[PDB]
Amino acid sequence: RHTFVVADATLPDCPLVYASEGFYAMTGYGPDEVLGHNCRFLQGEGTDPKEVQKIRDAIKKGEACSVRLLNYRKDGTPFWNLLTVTPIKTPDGRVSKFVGVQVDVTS
Ligand SMILES: *[C@@]12=NC3=[C]C([C])=C([C])[C]=C3N([C][C]([O])[C]([O])[C]([O])[C]OP([O])([O])=O)C1=NC(=O)[N]C2=O
Repeated sequence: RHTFVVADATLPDCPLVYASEGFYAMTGYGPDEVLGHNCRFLQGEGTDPKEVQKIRDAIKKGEACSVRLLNYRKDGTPFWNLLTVTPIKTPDGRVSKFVGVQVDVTS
């Protein structure tokens, strides 16, 4: 199982512009509270700041990244998210969108 989202790299904070049907179902949020916002709303006090830093750098460098984060649902309950980010580039070498595949690997 996996979910899928899209971020807009032309905007400075990479706001999500499209989320799959499982993303809203897995996390507990709805489009009205997801679109236009950075994905970071899923994090909490248990999220490893070293792992978050890896995604922050790969987004600035415009390269791919894969991390294991402790994300939280809308009801505060935790789940473990195997996140993979991939830069989508235009022909001129510039990054237009970031794409994310989230897998709930809490087992
Ligand atoms: C999040 N998924 C997700 C999907 C995409 C396509 C991108 C680009 C990022 C994420 N994040 C990370 C978040 O947007 C942000 O980049 C990081 O928090 C690091 O930057 P900051 O400014 O916060 O230091 C995802 N983060 C999650 O926790 N869960 C995901 O599903």
